[PDB]
Amino acid sequence: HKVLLIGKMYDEIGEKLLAEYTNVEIIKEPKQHQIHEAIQDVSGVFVRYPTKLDAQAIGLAKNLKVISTSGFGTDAIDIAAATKRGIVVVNNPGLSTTAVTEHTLSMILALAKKLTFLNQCVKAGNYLIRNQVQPIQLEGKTLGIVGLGMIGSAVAKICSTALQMRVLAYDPYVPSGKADTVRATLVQDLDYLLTESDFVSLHPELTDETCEMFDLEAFKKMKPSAFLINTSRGKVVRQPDLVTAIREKLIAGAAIDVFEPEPPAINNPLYEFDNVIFSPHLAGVTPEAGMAAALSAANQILQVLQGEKPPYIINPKV
Amino acid sequence: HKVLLIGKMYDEIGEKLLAEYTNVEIIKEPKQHQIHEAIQDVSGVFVRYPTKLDAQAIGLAKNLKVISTSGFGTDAIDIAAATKRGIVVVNNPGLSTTAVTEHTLSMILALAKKLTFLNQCVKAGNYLIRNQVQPIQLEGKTLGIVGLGMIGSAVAKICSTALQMRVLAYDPYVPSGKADTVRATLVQDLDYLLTESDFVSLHPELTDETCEMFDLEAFKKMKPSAFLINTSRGKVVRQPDLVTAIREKLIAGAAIDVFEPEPPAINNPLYEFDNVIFSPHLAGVTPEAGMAAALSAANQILQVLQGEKPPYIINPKV
Ligand SMILES: NC(=O)c1ccc[n+]([C@@H]2O[C@H](COP(=O)([O-])OP(=O)(O)OC[C@H]3O[C@@H](n4cnc5c(N)ncnc54)[C@H](O)[C@@H]3O)[C@@H](O)[C@H]2O)c1
Ligand SMILES: NC(=O)c1ccc[n+]([C@@H]2O[C@H](COP(=O)([O-])OP(=O)(O)OC[C@H]3O[C@@H](n4cnc5c(N)ncnc54)[C@H](O)[C@@H]3O)[C@@H](O)[C@H]2O)c1
Repeated sequence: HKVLLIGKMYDEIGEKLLAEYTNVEIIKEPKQHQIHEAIQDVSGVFVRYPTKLDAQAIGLAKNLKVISTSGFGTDAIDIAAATKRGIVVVNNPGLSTTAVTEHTLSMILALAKKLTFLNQCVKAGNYLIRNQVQPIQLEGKTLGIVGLGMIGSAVAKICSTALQMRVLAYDPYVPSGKADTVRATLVQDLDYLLTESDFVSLHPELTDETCEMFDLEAFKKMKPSAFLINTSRGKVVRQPDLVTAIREKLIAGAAIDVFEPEPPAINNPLYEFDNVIFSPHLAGVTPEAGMAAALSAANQILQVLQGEKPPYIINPKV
Repeated sequence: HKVLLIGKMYDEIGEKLLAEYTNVEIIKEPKQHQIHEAIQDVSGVFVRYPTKLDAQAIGLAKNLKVISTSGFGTDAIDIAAATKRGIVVVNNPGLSTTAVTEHTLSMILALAKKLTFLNQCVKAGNYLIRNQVQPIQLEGKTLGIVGLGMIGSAVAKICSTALQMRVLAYDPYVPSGKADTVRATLVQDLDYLLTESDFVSLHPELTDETCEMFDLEAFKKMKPSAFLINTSRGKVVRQPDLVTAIREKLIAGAAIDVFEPEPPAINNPLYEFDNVIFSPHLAGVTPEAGMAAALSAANQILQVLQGEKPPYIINPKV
């Protein structure tokens, strides 16, 4: 039994847990030829987001029986080619709730306190910028949350109680008591959340309903002084509409951690604007969260290699 | 009765409150000659931090009876020259507690989530930096707070309960129950706080005891992975020792909002380091906080012009 690690895990504990039971090779940022040679006899595959497992590589893997992503996203795996051969594709979701909550708070406060802008002014000797701009006090301001899931609830709870913000939440599949629990108000009309909020943070599941649900019409309804925070999925925002919204000052700025596509091109049009700050899809990649997903990825590989049904099968039809 | 506004107030409501009762002139970023001409017959003076009121300008003001700073700092007023002439110098402290608390949280999270560093990597097309660095999960980490005053307590309360951090506090003039109230542990040995903390935030009163109390010896005791946050006063940190500490990687980085001296020179040696982020003394200058200090400054000017003792006299001997 051999296992191939396409990319390091977010923590080396999952790799030692696999080395104790199988023969493991690790390849960091490989070319396609390195994948083709190292996957022939391999029995389990781990894929580090967002590198891609294609139908050719899956076709060359003769003994392959289980594939594990590093986290929730499977948009880089050819699941169809893997189902045809009956290969188990496994996920690792929901191990980074606390990491993304902290990251959303960091970016909300960064936009409000004008962190990156004020930093360059002082480094460039423009201390006198404190006569033209001012930071935003969060207390009393309205935070609008799309998606009152695990992460959206946690962000709502902190901003309402610790930051004394007014929290509105939009989620068609949630009882209003869930909003009441975290001291938020559930709002059905998304226009109301858009027109009321000084800060809009996205935490919904990526579905056909939420795919590109934040487009130019939504940005137009938002306050020109409002900010957008996106730590969910890149496909929730129609990227060109976010460019127009920023360029035409339809919103005051944004902070995004997820992209479409991933990885983003080096010439992304959003990089130009200073009121838009980025992080390379790391809101859920803290050491504590990376250690959980790495262990979870190691278990599910071993469980399939031993004929046990792992908890997060993407294609249960095999 | 005329009043001179050396610099705009942090909000124009205090200026209208003075315009209703006196003749007001406002000068923005003046030369010394503009001050000399506009202060001769003036009866009240407002000074916007950190511009300086010198003994010459005070000497030329014949009808001057009250001086008000914009906030707490009076290190830019020649209080001695004003006391000689019996002029009331007035302060405006403690109106920005919530503003600085939010600002400290923003900077703590910014250092932990590596905000500014990860932002330039993505803008420079280095999305793959997520393979070399990782953000820090605050949960379980130790926050060390120097000065359990109004702001230090508020920061401690949020980081302990909302962020699930371990909070240690150093303050010789505070009962341990005050730390227990905000779910922190009061620590007498400052070495213990230095050696234990992953994040050190400064909120003490600037005294002879706290003047330059954070020097090279203190940085050496700190963890090389720890971060420094300074929203108190610039004189609490011995600036050259912070340069050596950063350059020699004695600490992982810093986030400072206050300087010594203020304003800082355009060629400050700290501007060079990327793990050091700045804001131009704005932690207490939110609109809500700026509106309070502006009203407070307007009242104390009018109260002296009407023979009423204002609450924040710097030189009560007049
Ligand atoms: N940036 C990262 O590294 C990272 C890490 C983990 C998760 N995420 C993403 O964060 C997002 C939120 O995470 P989660 O664990 O809390 O998801 P979740 O499953 O706990 O809940 C998401 C919520 O979305 C809601 N929702 C569904 N459709 C909606 C719609 N049309 N409008 C409004 N709300 C809708 C659902 O009711 C659900 O409550 C997910 O998209 C997840 O992929 C990102
Ligand atoms: N950046 C800004 O714009 C801004 C705005 C307001 C206040 N501040 C500064 O923030 C700092 C804290 O504000 P505050 O209102 O909470 O002050 P505070 O008066 O409420 O309390 C400060 C604490 O310092 C403690 N202290 C005194 N000596 C100490 C020592 N040797 N060691 C440890 N602790 C000691 C005191 O016991 C007191 O509890 C002050 O220096 C203030 O000037 C900055």
